[PDB]
This record gives sequence, C-alpha cells and structure tokens, in this order.
Amino acid sequence: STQETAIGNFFSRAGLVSIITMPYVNWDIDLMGYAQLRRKCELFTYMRFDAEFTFVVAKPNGVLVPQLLQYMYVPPGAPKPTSRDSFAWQTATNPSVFVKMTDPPAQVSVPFMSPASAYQWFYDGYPNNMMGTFSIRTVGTEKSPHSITLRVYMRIKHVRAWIPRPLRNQPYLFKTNPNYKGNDIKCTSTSRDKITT
Amino acid sequence: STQETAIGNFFSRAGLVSIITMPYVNWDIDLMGYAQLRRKCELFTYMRFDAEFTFVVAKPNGVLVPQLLQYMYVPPGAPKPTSRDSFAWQTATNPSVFVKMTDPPAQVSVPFMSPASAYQWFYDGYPNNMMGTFSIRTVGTEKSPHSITLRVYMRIKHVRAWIPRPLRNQPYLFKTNPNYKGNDIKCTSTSRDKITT
Amino acid sequence: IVIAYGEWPERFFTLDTKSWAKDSKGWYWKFPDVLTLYRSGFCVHVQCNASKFHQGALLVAVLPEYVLGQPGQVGAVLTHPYVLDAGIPLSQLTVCPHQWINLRTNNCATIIVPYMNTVPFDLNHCNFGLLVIPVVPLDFNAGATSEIPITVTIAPMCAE
Amino acid sequence: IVIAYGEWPERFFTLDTKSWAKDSKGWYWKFPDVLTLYRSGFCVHVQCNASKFHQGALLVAVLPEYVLGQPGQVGAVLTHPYVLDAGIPLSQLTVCPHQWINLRTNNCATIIVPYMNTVPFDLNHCNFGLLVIPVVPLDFNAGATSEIPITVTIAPMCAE
Amino acid sequence: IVIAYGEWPERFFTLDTKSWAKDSKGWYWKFPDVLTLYRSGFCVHVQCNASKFHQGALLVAVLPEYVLGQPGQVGAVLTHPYVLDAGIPLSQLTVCPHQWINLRTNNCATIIVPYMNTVPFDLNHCNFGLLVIPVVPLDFNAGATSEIPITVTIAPMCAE
Amino acid sequence: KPGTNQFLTTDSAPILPGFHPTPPIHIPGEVHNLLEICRVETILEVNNLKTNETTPMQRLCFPVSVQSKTGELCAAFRADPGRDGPWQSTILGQLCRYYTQWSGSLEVTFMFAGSFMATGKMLIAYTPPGGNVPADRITAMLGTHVIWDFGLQSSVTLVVPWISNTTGIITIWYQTNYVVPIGAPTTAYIVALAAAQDNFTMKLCKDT
Repeated sequence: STQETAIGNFFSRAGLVSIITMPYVNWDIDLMGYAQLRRKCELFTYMRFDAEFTFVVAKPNGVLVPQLLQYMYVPPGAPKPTSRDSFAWQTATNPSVFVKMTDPPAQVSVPFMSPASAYQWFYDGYPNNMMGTFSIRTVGTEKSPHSITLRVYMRIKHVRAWIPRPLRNQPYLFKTNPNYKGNDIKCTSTSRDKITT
Repeated sequence: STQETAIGNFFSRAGLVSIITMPYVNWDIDLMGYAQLRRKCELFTYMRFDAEFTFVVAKPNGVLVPQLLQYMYVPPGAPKPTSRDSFAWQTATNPSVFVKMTDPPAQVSVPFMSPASAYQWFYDGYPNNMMGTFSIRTVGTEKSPHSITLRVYMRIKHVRAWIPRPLRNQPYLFKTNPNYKGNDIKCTSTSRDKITT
Repeated sequence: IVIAYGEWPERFFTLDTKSWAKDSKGWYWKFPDVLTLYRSGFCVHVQCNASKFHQGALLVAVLPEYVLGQPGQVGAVLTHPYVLDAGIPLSQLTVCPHQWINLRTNNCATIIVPYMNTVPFDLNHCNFGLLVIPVVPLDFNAGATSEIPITVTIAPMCAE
Repeated sequence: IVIAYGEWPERFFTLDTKSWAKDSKGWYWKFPDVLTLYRSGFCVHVQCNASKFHQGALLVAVLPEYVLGQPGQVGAVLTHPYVLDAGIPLSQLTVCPHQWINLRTNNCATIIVPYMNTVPFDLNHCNFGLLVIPVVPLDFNAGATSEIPITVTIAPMCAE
Repeated sequence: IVIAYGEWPERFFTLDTKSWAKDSKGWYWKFPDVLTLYRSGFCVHVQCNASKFHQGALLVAVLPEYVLGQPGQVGAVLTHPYVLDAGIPLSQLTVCPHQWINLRTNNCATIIVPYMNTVPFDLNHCNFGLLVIPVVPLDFNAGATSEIPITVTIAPMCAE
Repeated sequence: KPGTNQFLTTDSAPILPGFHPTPPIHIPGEVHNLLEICRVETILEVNNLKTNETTPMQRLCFPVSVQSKTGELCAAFRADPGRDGPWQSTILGQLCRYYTQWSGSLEVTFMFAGSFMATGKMLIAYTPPGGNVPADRITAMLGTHVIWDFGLQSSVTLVVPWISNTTGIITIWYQTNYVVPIGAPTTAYIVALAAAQDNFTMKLCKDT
C-alpha cells in the first residue's frame, strides 16, 4: 500500500548521530551533522518533532567495566559546565541521569523545545533553534582509571513537515550555511557521447 | 498555559542535598542546607510536604564494588547511635534498609512528620520541626576494606504553601537564623552614573 | 479598610504616640506582646495628623512571624530600615497587607488581621509584627512644628 | 491564476522593468524588502511583451525562505543559475509554485502567495524570493529589437 | 463649555506652555497654522494652574479673520495689547466668544469653534486667532513662584 | 527494554506505613499559583545612581524641584524586568530570574509625595520597542503619552501594551514648572510602583 512511504516511516530507524571519546565533555545537539541525514532533513523547510536518545557506553577494545557515569542535559537557556567541579553539575534545574556501565543503555526522550511553532532549517534574515546540550562525566572526586568511548543514537517521533523544497546535489562545505565550490560545479546526471542512444 | 508556574512544579526535580564520605556517620535531615534551595523555601512562611530520598553509592574514582550496606532512619524522638556496635542498630522501632552497592540506588520516602500542621521556617518566640536522622554503616563485625562516598538526592511532593513573604538579598551567615553583615550592606540593583539614561 | 488575606476573624486601647522627626528611621511593634490558651484577631488603626504645609509618605504593613536579625507598649526603633533589620529588602514589603499614609491625601489607615498560626490554640510566642516605615522623608519650612505625632489604636476582635 | 498551496490570504506597485538580452542569466527579488508587526500576502504579476518573431521560455517561481550562497527594488542578477546560486538544482525548481512564460503562447503569469511563517506576526526578515530564470535562451534574427522587457507588478493582499 | 455662535461642527495635541510673568503683555496663536482641501473644527482648552495665594485674571477669546497691524507652535507676543495690535480696542473684545480665567475661581476654559469661511473647502490662509490677554496684572508676595504656566490643548473635530 | 536501572532525577515505598500524619487546618492565605504573587505593585528603584550605595534609603524615589526649567527631561528607564537595573528590586523582577521565557503586559503606577499646596503638570511618554528615545517634549507628545497633574490626582497608572523575551524605554518630562506658595517646601519626591497584568506567563524553569 501507500503506508510504506508516509512521512512518519521516512524519519524512523534511529541511527548514529555522534561518537564521543573520553581518554568531561560537552556535545550540543545538532541534527545537521552527518551528511546522510542533513540532506534528508533539508528536503522540507519547517519541521516539528521530538527525539529519543540512547547512550551505549563501553571502554575501547569493547570490554565492559563496572563504572558509574552521569549524563546531564542542559536546556537552551542555561550556563554550560566549564570544569569537572563546577556548580553546574550540582544545580537541579537541568535534569541528569545516573547509570552504571554494566547495564542496559540509558534511553531518554526530549520534547519539542522551541519558542516558535516549528524548527527552521533555512532563515533568510539576520539574528535561534538550539535544542539543548548533553554533558558526560564520570562520577567521583578522584580521576577515573579507565578510558571510555560512547556513541549516541537518536530517533525521531511525531514528524510533521511543511513547504517542500528542491533537494541538494553539490557537496557541503560548512555545517551552518550552504556555500558551495563556485568554480567546479558538478553536474547532476552522467554524460553520453551523442544523443541518439 | 499557567500550569508551568504552579506551586507543585516549582518544587520538583529532585537535586543534591548532601554528600557524605566514609573513608559510621550520622546526617540529620535539614532542607536549610545549600543556599540555592534555602532562598526558594524562605519565600513562604508555612509549608507542608513529604520527601522521597535516593542514595547513589560508589567508591571514590567511581568504580563499584560488591559490598553490602545499611541505611537506617531515626524518628524525631529516639536515641541516635553513638558507636559501630550499639543497641540502636538492633532496635526495630526505627526502620532500616539493606542494599548491595552493585545495585540500583535505594529509593525511600518519608511522610509529613510533625506534631503541628505545617513546617515553620520562621519562629518568633523561644523554645521543634525536626524531620529525622539517617545513619549509614557497612554491615559486618570486621572493618570494611573499601572507602565509600555517597550523595543523597531529595524530592518534594504534595506541596502546600501559606503566607508569602519578601525574598532575601543579603548573604547568609548561619544555617539557623538570619543575621547579616550589618556594616557592608549590599544594594539590590546595579548603579548608573546619572538618572537620564 | 483592608482585610488581611480576605478572611474575617471568627475596648479601644490607645498606645503611646511616637514622634516623627526629620531624621527618623522607623518603628515596629510585636503582637500580642504590646497588650501585656490564647486565640484572637486584631483591628489595627494608625492615624497621623499634620498640617497641609507638611509632606511625607509612611508605609504601615503587618508581617506574620517577623523574626529579627519583646519591645512592649513603647515599641522599638529600626537600625537599618532598608533591609528591614532582618535581611528582607524594604522594596518588596508590599507583598504583605499594607497601606499608605500619604500626607497630601488621607491620614488614616486601618488593617484587619485574623488569627494565623499552625495550631488552633496557643505568652512567649509573638504572632506578627507591625512595621511603620517613612519611605519618603518628611520635610517642612522653618518655623513649623518639628515633630508630627502618630497614634496607634488596637482593638481585639473575636478573642477566646 | 495559480494559488500557492491552495490557500487564499485572509494599490498596484509596478517595479522597474528588467531588460532580457540574448546572454542574460536571471533575476530574483526578495519580499517584503522590495516594497521598502507585519502580516500580509501578495499578488505577483509578471508580463513579458514581445513580437511574434521572437522565441524563448521563462520560468517564474516563488521560493519560501530562499537563502543565498537585500537587493531592493532594482533586484539582482544570479551568477550560476544552474544551481540557483544556492546549491539546489534548477531542474527541480518546479516543486514550488511556478508558471511558464512561453513566448509562443501567453505572455502573462500571476501567482497568489499567502503568509507562510512559523509565527503569527513578524523588517530584517525576508519571507520568500521570486526567481525568473530563462530556461530556453532567447533568439531572434538580425534587425529586430535586441532587448525584450519584463514587467513585475506587486499588490499586497490582506495586510495587517 | 462655550460653543462659538451655538453651532456644533459637523488626538490631544498639547502645545508648549508659555510662562506668565509679572510684566507680561499677552500671547496669540493662529489656526490652523499651529498644527503644522482642508475643512475642520477645533476644541481649544486652556488651563492655568496656580496656588491659592496668587491673584489675576486672564481673558481667552477667539477672533475670526484676525489680521495684524505665521507664528507657529511657539506663538507670539503682543506689543500694544490695549489696541490688540490691530486697532480694535480690548475693552470690546467680549463680543467674540470668550471665557475668564479668574484665579480666585475656576482655572480652566474650553471653547468649541466650528468652521467659519466663505467657501465650503479651503495652507496659506489662517482662519482665526486665539488671544490670551492678562486684563488684571498678576501679583504675589515675595518668596513664591515668579512664573505661573499656562497650557493649551488643541483637538481637531470633524476633520475632512 | 533499554532504559532500566537508570536514575532520572526528573521522575516510592513508604518508610512508616502505620503512621497517620496530622490532619491539616485552615491557616488563612494560601498560594496555588506563583502568578498571584507577581500581581501586586512593588516599589521600583529608579534613582539607581552610583552615589547612593553608601546610603541606600534614597534610591526608592526621585526628586522634582523648582530649579529645573520647563520642558526638560526628568527620568528615564527601560521596561525589561529580566535585565539588570531598576527592575531588580521588585518581586516581579526577582521571580523572573527563576524562569527563562516570559511574555505579557505590564503596568506602572506613580505616586506623588509633595505638599498639598503644590500644583503643576508632568508628561509621561512610553515608546514602543524599536526606535529611539525622544529628544524633545514636542517629539514625545506625538507618541503614547499620559498628561499627569498632581494638583488634582495623586496617582496615575501607565500600562505597557506588550513585552516579550530592543526593549521599550519610558520617559518622564516636565510639562510645567513646579509652582508652590510661600511657606511650603521647595522639593517633592515621586515613588514608582510596578506590577504585572492578568496575562503574564512564564515557560521554562531555571536557577539563579
């Protein structure tokens, strides 16, 4: 039927969005990361949705160790932590989750967070759609003896899209705005030798 | 809507209330601890609520170890323990909880416990609102070989407030009564140069 | 009339008249100490008579459970009225029931305060204070009276 | 007439006439900058008069939130019309509301565009662009007029 | 209120406040110059606030087609107020619509003036003037304010 | 399912099942919403000069004197409760620091505190966000303004139409000079009060 190509199905099957290595870190949420998903999102102009993240953690070489961690979420308006022992890690306005490494991955959602009514992938004027910021650290006053690396998977639920626009063919240059290489424009299709075949 | 600023929401999102290090300890319950929450509670005069504590335990450096613990709660009227091998640890009137370190944190509530009908943050007369006392020790006759540190998180549920009063601007001096520095009073607002701008 | 928190309680004692000078800071009284098991309301009434050539502005307001940082019938004098001598700033004293004694306008202010305590029935506990703060300093030309009196009248209501 | 996304909005300003030569690339205008809190629609009207001995094909189409890779009333000239100067290819510009100005056939095209923004009410934000692209290059025999003018008419609709 | 010749016309612009000294002579304004085809009425409103220890008497009166023998918003000052600077004596200015600003009594005066011209519709023609004359000189004891301000408020009525 | 044995703070077995807590009473005065607190006028601090830090009791009012000429600016301040400045000393400004996004209308009330025999006029003008502060009284009069005379009324209220979170600026002008009879003081003070309207809201929680 036609249900296999609906807008809900087209934005499912949560995939990798970022990989973090800690041989404290800050990773702001940005869907315009890997070019595979950026081109898919750039099809429409206005999109409204919410996410559901999942953190699978493990030391390098893959082995697991009994260590306790803390993932901390920061709303758009808040001071981000700047040290391993700041007051941000203790303020309670911004929630946090505690989970041991030898446990199932921590699953947590995040609602549609914006002063406007929908996200804007294209803004024509001058200064806006920040989604938050995650902070990861190992709980304890001393220094952890084990290196960790974690990868973040993100899903999209309750998707609504507006005002479709043409896709993109030129390679990307920056993660914030669409400048291309205006001297080596690559054509869309392949090339024949003479138009008879 | 207006539900985002109700009294119930304003006193949620359990945050850190105390950190204890055991390289037996007693920690009496006192909401008037960290100045971040003290100023928020001091807005009203009479408050009625109950709490829900959570103990996340781990050795320093963050690693977890298979050790058995005992958190013990003491009602307002009771003899507090004074040694590792007292009869208080064995009397059954005051409840206790046993949980291993390599386990999810122990969650436990506590009802509205007071002879009066509401807590009083400001008492004008002479002698009253004690909430209890928690005691933590490692189960066993011998001495434990591993140092532990635990942090206590506390939530507030079913909040009712009465008789709002002006907030506080001067820095705190003592944890029990409101004396300020009566020689270096700090103004509330900033300062201009001339009142025309 | 202003009713504290919109709840009715369910002789005419006249205290000594404090003198308001040109450099005064304020006064406060504790209740029910000033009139010396217990359960009663009150009807506070403050009057400040002055000529039409004077100017000023008082701020009379109650404050339940007003701790400091037993005056009696005489009263007391604040030391740092900006922080109300308790840390709370004066600029937000208006949250509590209050009235203005603007000398250009009416010179009387009455407040009805019901019983406000955590127990149904109560001599060592003072329920609420009564603060009088000269927000706008008083000024006059030379030759006029240098002191403007203020009178406080207390009437117990629904005592038991 | 063509209505953008099938939604009605709920004077006759005539801009300068650009000259279409035999080697021109294109033009674009930003709105509501070209007519210089805000909430209004528009009624774009483009006319291209030419003799019966000329040939060509224009493509006029709006594009909401058209970022580049403030022209004003004069307009601007694209540099690489194949990629619309923004990375998106021209061959799929037809997704947006559009019209054809085939010179062998009708020479007028009108587009009704309603308000399309994420907030109910809005001078620094440009809502949509208006692109005119000569998909088929214009050609003529020698001796005829070398420039064919194009006229753009803008009429605000349901302004507030 | 006083209606000029008993005929109703069929924002609140506040002009600069002139200062009335102890030796002033008078002021006048021209209309509709002071607020800078035309057809409109007006609602003049003059207020003169002063203490109860001052005395005086003003005379505010309109005068259609008041020629002299374009001030603007500021106004102007008469040179010989006895002859109204136009030959006509002040003692019979009462024929035109007028009011008294006796300081012992009310201190406000409002005049409603309709359109009065020989053509149904009219920037170079001034319809009427507005004269303020201190008939009784102002006096006060030493130490009081030496200048008493006067405020003029203009409100167009039934403009077209 | 993934997401077990995790301690999400923003999310219990009783310890004394047999205990019956004390039943409540009818203590008069209860707040159900914080909006009931931000709806009462509080004293603003307009005289926030740098010389009043030593004696902070004079910052609650600004003076008017006979020395000032007519048509002269008296005081001016913005209308942004969140930002630092005069709005720090009010309960609305203090409570707005606990939240992130706020919107709604505002109202500001003044109160004359001079003698009974003093009369005059003062012009209060508010300009919408986006523009510039008026340079002349004649320029300010064309915009939104309220003419206030303290010889008749003792308090007037100006309502700000709409604010949101490039801020509106309010001004107080000198319509007429300060007049006063002989035997009365030559200086008067004005106190300003501010409060929120019935459509003020806040969205996100924060910590000061």
